[PDB]
Order: sequence, then C-alpha cells, then structure tokens
Amino acid sequence: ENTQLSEAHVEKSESCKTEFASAYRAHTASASAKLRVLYQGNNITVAAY
Amino acid sequence: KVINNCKIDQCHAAVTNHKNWQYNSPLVPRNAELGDRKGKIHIPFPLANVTC
Ligand SMILES: *[C@@H]1O[C@H](CO)[C@@H](O)[C@H](O)[C@H]1NC(C)=O
Ligand SMILES: *[C@@H]1O[C@H](CO)[C@@H](O)[C@H](O)[C@H]1NC(C)=O
Repeated sequence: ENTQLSEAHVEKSESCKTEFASAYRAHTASASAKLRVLYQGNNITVAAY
Repeated sequence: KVINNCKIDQCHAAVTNHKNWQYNSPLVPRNAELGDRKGKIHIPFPLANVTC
C-alpha cells in the first residue's frame, strides 16, 4: 500500500535571447537609385527616389 | 536505548536532524507533501556573439 506521485511541465529556454528565427509578412516595396552624368566635360553624381 | 522481547527484524531506524540544505534532485525523495524553500544559487557561463 505504498504510492508514488509524479509531475512535470514545459517552459521556455533562456537561450532564446540569442538563437532564434523570425516570421514576417511583406507588402509593397519602394525603389531608389544612383547615377553618374557627364555634363560639359565634368563628372557629377546624383541620388534620388 | 534497549527494547525488550523483540527480534532484530521488525525494527526500523533513521537519522532525522539536519542543519544544512541540499538541491532537490529527481533522484531523491521529498521531505513532505509541500516543500519548503530555503535559498537559491545561480548558473554561471552565459552566451555571447563571436566570429570564427
Ligand atoms: C548578439 O547577441 C545579442 C544578445 O546577447 C542578440 O540580441 C543579438 O541578436 C546578437 N547578434 C548577432 C549578430 O548574433
Ligand atoms: C570622369 O570624366 C572623364 C572625362 O573628363 C572620364 O574620362 C572619366 O571616365 C570620368 N570618370 C569615370 C569614373 O568614369
């Protein structure tokens, strides 16, 4: 007439602050560009959306 | 102490008074139904980022 009781549960590890993966959702994207233009014998650079 | 009219069998003995604390491994039996806490200690050697 002897008995034994057992229990357990699940938790989260501490290393989740360095090793993890992330799941994202995407939408419409923007664009940008950079150019070189030769103007009266000189090189100039421009940057714009 | 001496007990009269008894065999070596049919008797049980144990040591029951302690003055230190010990970690509660799953390989040792519990003291009572609800355990009493006495302290805590920390785990060394954390993680970090590096190059290889
Ligand atoms: C560097 O480690 C920190 C936590 O210590 C973490 O937040 C970060 O994402 C890590 N960066 C890289 C590049 O591993
Ligand atoms: C700058 O202009 C000169 C002409 O003046 C041209 O020869 C040269 O290729 C230009 N620079 C670059 C990086 O193309």
